[PDB]
Amino acid sequence: ELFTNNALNLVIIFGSCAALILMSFWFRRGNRKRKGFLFHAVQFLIYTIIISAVGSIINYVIENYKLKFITPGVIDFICTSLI
Amino acid sequence: ELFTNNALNLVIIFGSCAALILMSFWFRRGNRKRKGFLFHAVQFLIYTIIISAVGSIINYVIENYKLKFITPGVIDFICTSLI
Repeated sequence: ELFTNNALNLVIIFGSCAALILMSFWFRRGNRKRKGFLFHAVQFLIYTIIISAVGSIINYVIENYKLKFITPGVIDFICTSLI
Repeated sequence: ELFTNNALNLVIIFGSCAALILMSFWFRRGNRKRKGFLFHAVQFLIYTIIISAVGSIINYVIENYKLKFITPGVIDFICTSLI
């Protein structure tokens, strides 16, 4: 079910929530009102963890549900191409 | 049947219809009356998705129907050579 898949998804949904919290902290910037380069770099690479995460999430969700929508290896290809 | 193969072909026939819609939008150009380079580039690479798509389609259709017309690996070779 949802709770069983979330028990399988323990190592990814918590990381997605923590990265959304980090993005919300970056909305108030977490510090003085300043913008730079490594600011934008750490603003970038907290997205790639959640996109690899939701790739693993949809791998678990197609193992849970049906396979009417076949070929997921190109889906992990496209999820990394989005990054 | 046709509906069962189309249920197997859900991730490709919708992409073919959407790319034909994008080509029809490019017929009216989707914007002001102008032609360029990236116009012609995106006019190109919406064809390679439907040709790889119909390669997957004929893979499913030879899994559905007979194999009186043997050797399909060279058929995916020729479908990419057309691109």
